[PDB]
Amino acid sequence: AKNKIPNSRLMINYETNVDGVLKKKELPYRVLVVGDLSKGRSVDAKKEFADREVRRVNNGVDRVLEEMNISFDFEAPNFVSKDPSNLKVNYRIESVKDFRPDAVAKKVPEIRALLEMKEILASFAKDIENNRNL
Amino acid sequence: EELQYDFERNLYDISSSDFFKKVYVSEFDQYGGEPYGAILGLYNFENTTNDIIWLTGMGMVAKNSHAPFIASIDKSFFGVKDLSEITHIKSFEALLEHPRYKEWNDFRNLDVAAYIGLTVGDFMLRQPYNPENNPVQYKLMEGFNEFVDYDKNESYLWGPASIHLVKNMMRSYDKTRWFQYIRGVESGGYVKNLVACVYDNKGILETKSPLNVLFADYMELSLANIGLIPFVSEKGTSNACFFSVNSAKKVEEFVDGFDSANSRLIANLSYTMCISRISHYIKCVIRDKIGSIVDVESIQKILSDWISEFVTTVYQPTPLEMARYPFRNVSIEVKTIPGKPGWYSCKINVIPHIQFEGMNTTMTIDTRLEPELFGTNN
Amino acid sequence: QPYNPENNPVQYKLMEGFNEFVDYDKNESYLWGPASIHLVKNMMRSYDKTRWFQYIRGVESGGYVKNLVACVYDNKGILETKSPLNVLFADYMELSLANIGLIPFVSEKGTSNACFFSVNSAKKVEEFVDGFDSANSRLIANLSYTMCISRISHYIKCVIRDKIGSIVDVESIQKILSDWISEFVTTVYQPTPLEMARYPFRNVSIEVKTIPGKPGWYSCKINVIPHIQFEGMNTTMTIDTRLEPELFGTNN
Amino acid sequence: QPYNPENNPVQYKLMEGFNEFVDYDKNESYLWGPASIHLVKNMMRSYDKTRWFQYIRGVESGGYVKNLVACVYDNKGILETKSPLNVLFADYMELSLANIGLIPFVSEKGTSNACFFSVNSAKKVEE
Repeated sequence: AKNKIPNSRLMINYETNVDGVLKKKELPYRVLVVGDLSKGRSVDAKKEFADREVRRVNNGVDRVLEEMNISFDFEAPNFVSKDPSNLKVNYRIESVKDFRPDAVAKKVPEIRALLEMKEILASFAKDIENNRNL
Repeated sequence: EELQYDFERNLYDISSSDFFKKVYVSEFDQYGGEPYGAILGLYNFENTTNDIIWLTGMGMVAKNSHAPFIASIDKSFFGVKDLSEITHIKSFEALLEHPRYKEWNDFRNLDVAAYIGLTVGDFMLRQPYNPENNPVQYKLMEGFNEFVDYDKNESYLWGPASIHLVKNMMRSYDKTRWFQYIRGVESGGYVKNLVACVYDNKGILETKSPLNVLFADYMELSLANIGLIPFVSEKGTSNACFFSVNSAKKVEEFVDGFDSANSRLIANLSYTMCISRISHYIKCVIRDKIGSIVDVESIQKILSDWISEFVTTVYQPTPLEMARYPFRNVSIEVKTIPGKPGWYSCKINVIPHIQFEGMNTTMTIDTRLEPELFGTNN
Repeated sequence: QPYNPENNPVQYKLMEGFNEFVDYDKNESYLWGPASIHLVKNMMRSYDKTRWFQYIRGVESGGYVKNLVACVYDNKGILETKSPLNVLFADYMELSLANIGLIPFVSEKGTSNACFFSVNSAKKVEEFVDGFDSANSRLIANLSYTMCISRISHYIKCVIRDKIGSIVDVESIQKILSDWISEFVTTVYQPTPLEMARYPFRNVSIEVKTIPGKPGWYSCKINVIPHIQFEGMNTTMTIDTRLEPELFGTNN
Repeated sequence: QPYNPENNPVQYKLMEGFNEFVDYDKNESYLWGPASIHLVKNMMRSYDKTRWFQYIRGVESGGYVKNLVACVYDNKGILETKSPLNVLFADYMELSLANIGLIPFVSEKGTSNACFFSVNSAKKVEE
């Protein structure tokens, strides 16, 4: 209250106010990198250069990537499935291990058809049945 | 291209450059903004008269934003279609005298070029896929590890040395604090454990050096004069090291010894990285006391009391324990100007700890050192 | 801050469920207020703490304005914060406004705070050839001083009114008026800004003198030089290699 | 410099192969420009650095003109260089022109550079 309490004969108050200049936390040595990553295929890449929010990679290159919608619909020679039409690789990059010749066969729908058989066909127990023993 | 068009359109008006407005006036200039440090160009720059502007512009930014722009140069620079065939050139010093590099020699004279740092050589960043070597990690049932690729001579993915260069500047910051720790073997650039390659054509797994090109000794030097950063490899060791870390700035020569030494330190990138870190101190920290009443004798206090903990003459054991101290000695003569009462004008000058760079040596059998054995009197 | 349930919920009643209550806004149109408030609300602060108006500029010294009413919203991402200030002035904006005679209320990006770097009046700054004249116009345009010089007028036409009939002289008025202001003039600098902003002025002259005709009338003429604030500076770094010739000189 | 593939290659496009592209010249007829340019382009230099125009004469002082567009060509030998300047003035040419009221743009043989020794007007010198 600004009105202020009436002063007694022995007014004790206890000062709790402290002045001083606030501190400043250190600056992380930032490193900017500039290169054609998306080739023109990302949320921040498809936008005009006047407004491209720079990333940070707080987490890692695995998640800062997935943050960008990096997909691609490029054609490729077909050697799987029936009917015409060249194989159309179409899936968005999540991690950096996506270019691994393995995560590809898991992503591309057509190739996965052959990998699906290798789970069932190759798992034929011609060792449990052949091993009859009376 | 989106930057080619940018600088080439705003070369004579950089302050309006879109990129410049996303590094200088955006994070470095603004209050609460966090400034950048050492940009990394993932591109490869040729001797073209277009890509020359690209550097002229990016350097125009770096120069002001105080952020050494590191990049790489294509094999098309030396006018050769295979970078490995650069070893055949005797001295690049005599090369640049060729009138094909006229445009380039002009750029090396610009002030902005003292922030560009171009690297030569490209490290192998992925080993091609073999079953016995670097097998694709298949799934828990889908047999895939038996899977080959198709390559032979030299065409299976590369990456510019500039990465490891910057990736050492980072290292030379978490460990030390400044950028002395990015040169030489014992000191900075060592780059341990690179992705080599091995292959069985007919012999018995003939290894393939991780680096694009196997620079010799005088190559390490004969490049430093051109204003390039060679990423030289140790044969077989599957490692590297940066001996030279020079900017594209011309080294000159001069008659007066002092002047000659000036140009030798300015061309040196590692210092302009450090001197830059002082700019990130001034335009960053002194902003706090922008309204406080201060004097010529007070600003010389705040600015000096800081840098004082980073200047020595004595040498500490080991390189790391000494690279804590980049500078040797510093002067800071600020002084008020007439007219503007609250304004000042500083002028610092730093002498960094000069690095080793080489030496000649003449051995000889004197037989005059100990005359007691060869003298007449006996 | 506009009304969301998860952000700034309306304090409902002890039974009437109301906290679940939204508002309707998006881009930039949900209540504003002029920076002038915090400006004055710092002059008040620069009076209860100190006593004069040096403490209204810069970060470390005056205008800091801690804890502002920011805003957050979940459109599709994850609560993308909204800076408390209307406009995110850059560095050269802080200055390029001070010359126009404006007071920019610049923000620290993300910090949810502000600060007044410039506190200039709308008075033209001029330039002039003579250095002194050029400096005059630089201090007069500065608002923070005219706030202080004004506080002397509130001393004269306020206190000396008491001795309006008392017998006094040219040498007596120069006493009363000086003996006061003397406690607010120094040259030495105190540690910290606050402990020094107690002293606004640097030095003062007070040459009063009686006029002919009117016997009981006088005519004063004071002149105050306030502690000139920091305002900026250029700096040229360079590798001299001439400072220590013992390492680069010929003689070795 | 005229256009050769091995020397001064035309900067082709990112797919349109063009760098393999020659021109047609031999003796002395492939674009020139008057020395007056470098002369004035030194007066400019002798103003940003200094402030007056003493710095436009001699080697050590003014006119040096570093790094000129020379030319090289492989007729039958091994890239026989071509001096950047039209004419290779000797020493007494530098002087015997200054008296006529001319400004010779003399070259240093091989160095691919120049310098203005004389900077005289066309005014008669008398005696």
